[PDB]
Amino acid sequence: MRITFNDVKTSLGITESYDIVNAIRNSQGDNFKSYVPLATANNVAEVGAGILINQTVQNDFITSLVDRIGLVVIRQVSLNNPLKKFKKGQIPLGRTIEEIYTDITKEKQYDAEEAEQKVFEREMPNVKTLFHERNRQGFYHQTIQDDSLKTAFVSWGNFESFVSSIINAIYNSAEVDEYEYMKLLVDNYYSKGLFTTVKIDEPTSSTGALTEFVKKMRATARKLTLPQGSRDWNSMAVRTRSYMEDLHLIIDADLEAELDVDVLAKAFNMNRTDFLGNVTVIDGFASTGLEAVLVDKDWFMVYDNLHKMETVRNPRGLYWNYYYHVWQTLSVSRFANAVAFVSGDVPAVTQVIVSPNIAAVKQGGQQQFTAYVRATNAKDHKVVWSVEGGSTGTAITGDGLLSVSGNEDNQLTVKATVDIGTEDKPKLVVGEAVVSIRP
Amino acid sequence: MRITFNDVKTSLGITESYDIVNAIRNSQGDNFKSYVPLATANNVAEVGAGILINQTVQNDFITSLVDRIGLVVIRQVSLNNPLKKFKKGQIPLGRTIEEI
Amino acid sequence: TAFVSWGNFESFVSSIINAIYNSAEVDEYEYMKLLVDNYYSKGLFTTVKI
Amino acid sequence: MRITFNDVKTSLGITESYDIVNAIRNFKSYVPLATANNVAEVGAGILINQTVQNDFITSLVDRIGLVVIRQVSLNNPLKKFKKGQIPLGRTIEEIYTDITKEKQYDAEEAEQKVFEREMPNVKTLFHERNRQGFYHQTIQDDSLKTAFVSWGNFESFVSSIINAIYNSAEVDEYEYMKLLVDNYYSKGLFTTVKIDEPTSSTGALTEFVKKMRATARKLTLPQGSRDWNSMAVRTRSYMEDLHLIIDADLEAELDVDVLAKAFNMNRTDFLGNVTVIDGFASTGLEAVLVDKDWFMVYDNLHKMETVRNPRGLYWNYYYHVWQTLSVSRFANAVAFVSGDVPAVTQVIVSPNIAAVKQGGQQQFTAYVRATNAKDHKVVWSVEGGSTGTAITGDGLLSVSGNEDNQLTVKATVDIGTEDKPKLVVGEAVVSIRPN
Amino acid sequence: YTDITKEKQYDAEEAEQKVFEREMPNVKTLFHERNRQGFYHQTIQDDSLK
Repeated sequence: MRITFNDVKTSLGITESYDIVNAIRNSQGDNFKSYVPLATANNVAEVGAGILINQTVQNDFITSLVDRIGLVVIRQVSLNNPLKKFKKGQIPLGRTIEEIYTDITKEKQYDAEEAEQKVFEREMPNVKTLFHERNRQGFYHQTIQDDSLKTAFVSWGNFESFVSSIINAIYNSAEVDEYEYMKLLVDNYYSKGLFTTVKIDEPTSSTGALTEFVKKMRATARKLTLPQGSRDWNSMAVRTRSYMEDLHLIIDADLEAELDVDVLAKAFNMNRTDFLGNVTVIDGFASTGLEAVLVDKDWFMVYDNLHKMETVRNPRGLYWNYYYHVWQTLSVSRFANAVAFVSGDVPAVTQVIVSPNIAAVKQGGQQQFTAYVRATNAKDHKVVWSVEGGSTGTAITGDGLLSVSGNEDNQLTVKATVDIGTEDKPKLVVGEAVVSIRP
Repeated sequence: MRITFNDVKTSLGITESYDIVNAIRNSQGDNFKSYVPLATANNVAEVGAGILINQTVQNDFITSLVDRIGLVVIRQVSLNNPLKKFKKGQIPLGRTIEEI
Repeated sequence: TAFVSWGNFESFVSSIINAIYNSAEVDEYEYMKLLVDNYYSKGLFTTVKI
Repeated sequence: MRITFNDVKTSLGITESYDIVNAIRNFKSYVPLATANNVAEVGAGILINQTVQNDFITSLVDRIGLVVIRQVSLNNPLKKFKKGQIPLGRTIEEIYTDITKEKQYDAEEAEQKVFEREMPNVKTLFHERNRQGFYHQTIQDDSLKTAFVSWGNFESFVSSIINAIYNSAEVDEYEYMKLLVDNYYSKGLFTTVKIDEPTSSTGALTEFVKKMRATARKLTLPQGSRDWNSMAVRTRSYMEDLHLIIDADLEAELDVDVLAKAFNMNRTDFLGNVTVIDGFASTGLEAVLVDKDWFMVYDNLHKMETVRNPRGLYWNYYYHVWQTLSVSRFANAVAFVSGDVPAVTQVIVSPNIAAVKQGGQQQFTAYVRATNAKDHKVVWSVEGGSTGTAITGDGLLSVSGNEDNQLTVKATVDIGTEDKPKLVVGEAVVSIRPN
Repeated sequence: YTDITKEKQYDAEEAEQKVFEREMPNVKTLFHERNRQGFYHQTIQDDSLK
């Protein structure tokens, strides 16, 4: 803090377009003739945008005196994140979160004669497990020199207001960072190819395309909220069900404005041609083809583990250091429905899911695996099964039944692949599942 | 009898589209510029989707179950059928119904 | 021994029971749909062309 | 060394959990006072905010660590050499009265002198050695948040934060004792006995045991020996007060018995009088046999002080221990070396410091610590510098008048040859006063 | 497990430069485990209960 700034013009970062002063002066029947009768239109023109640096100016009457500052104003701002309503509870102690899902079973036929030797036969349930771990640890650092900051203020109220604004800046930064972190999750999920993809033409090309997108969204929501459920909209391929009141559609402002200008302001019975679930508007996604994302309330699995503030004082320098530490867990659940609604170029098959992903079997035994292909078209894609564990005597039938030999003891990997490319241009989509064996 | 899972990566249930980490890395004023101020984004993107299984201290009978469980959530769903209004009552005794 | 609380164990057992009941519901829905499909397959419906 | 909750529970007048910290302390209206099975509530109350967290952790570590470590470091096996705080006005000076015979009863001789004094108390100065250091350790916030899950986690945390410091300190005590013994031997105030590599063969072992037994029985003579100790003082000591510091390999080679039979103890009371170290690392020293009161230690202070890093989310607690170690000059101490030590170890002048007038005389006697059975001659010199002040061959020095410089009586014994790059010199200081 | 080390000499001149320093890692390791589970079982007759 040293006041040495001499000969600074009030034109630092300004690149004028047409020099309003000359435009007004050389006006003969132009649009600027309105400003001709103004007595002082040059000082206003040259000062009305504000000046970044001020200099001491003497008084008009007595040049010994200096003009002084009459008013000082301090601006305040408060920023929030509209996704905060998606946050889950709090986990003070712990690092990981465990998620368990149980699936439906199969029906057998009643046979009393065969029931007299299979009373104690057992049939294990179908259970799937998912894990999440804490993945964000950060802090914000600020310093305040209260004693050295007293020469710039005349009123204790203004001094306190400035200090309060400095403190609030940390919270604003934390809110912005939290919003960015939460919005990165959808882009990461789309980049991993775990969304269920619905192909649309374009939300902006034509009103017909926009209304086709609306129709597709309504059909998808109706299919999602069915009492019997469906294993077609979750990455784990489990028979699950969703409720209409828990469905959230995230779109952007351009799409919202185009929709309510084109299809809502010109349609009678507007309730039959609009969105169904809860509607959220953000500032667009980072993905190329993403237009609108339809998710379940339980899709978000974000938790906060630490939120604390610590202050230290320097006696030699007379200043306070403030540290704001934030620790969080950011992840999403694969047991909930999630639709992407892509409008660009989409491959024929997005992923292949093998229903048993981890399984432990004995030295000699058979295990059945099922595969689901997420195709974006109505075409049927065949699935090729293989196992590569490096052991001789184990083999997988084309139906996905793997029989393991007891001669060797090592981990096995099971692959179900499809070919979505053309001849001489093999494009492969592979779904992997690992098998352990007990000796 | 001992069972364990090793030499397994958390990408078997992943079909990479555009490698969001690399996209963030090679960004020049694009739509991905909003994530630059984030100090720790790679760690978040690593386990953004969720890990099916990891390599830590784990139990034996059930799959994985890291020792530091911290919090366990179990979710239940109820499935119903929409045609149940068309069902009639019960026949405790007898086999055949005659309609005249 | 898998869980450290009785609530988790009872929730797991209740989840298994709920899975059984959901399987029964799905099966009866599929059977009632199979009734209609079989009736159509036997040609006993009155057909209208669209 | 394997400290668990039992040691702290018996050191403090408590049973299981306690609310001493929050009772002493605002702090009270943050944490519940219940000592019941509830641990989540007290954990939340402690961790509600950083001020309460810091206050609780600081009070806990400081007070509890100081009290527990002070009460558990005084029960170590080497506690009989451990005294309390240093006494006020110790004057760092040793005074001892030499034993002598009894004067025969005689009225005729007594009537001439009744105000006569008896003897100077051969004062000397303590041999001191100061020690001061710190250990310090760090504790994270993670393994304080994850310590209120159950009441046993809290006690495990306390044991963990005490055990490291206690182990390091008790390990370092032995090293300091070994260094003090090495320094004393290097100064050479020990009286030496020559042995021949007791681990070289089996006959050397029994010869060494016999030498130890003979030396101990000579030390514990009821009448007095005067042959031992850093100066001829003619003291005696009990057999139950002798302590043996022996090398680890020699101790392993020797058996538990017969070594105890050399004394009057029987194993159970003998293992408390033997200290084992991993090598003396001083020439050919094997085992040192000293009196109980030969070595003492006074604890100047013990302190615990903590600081917190808000940028790193952790604490550092430093434990400072300062104490002084003293060895007496009037106690019995035998070196028991095996090497090529000289025939004569040290020559000691009995009168030591003296104060004489300008026309007086003084008698000095010299004691030579010889490791062999031969005899050696001692020569006397006056040093100083004056006229008429001289010492005869028998140690009688007469001072002539009109003298002011302080003189030093010097006794020299030589065990050399035609070339003599070796002299054993003992010095006495005589101060002259004007009559 | 925490290791045992010799103390640092007391010196304010060197102490004034580092007061927030840690000491050492605590050489953590994982336990060597082996679990067992079995049964013995026996029978009892009604005769040697009567």
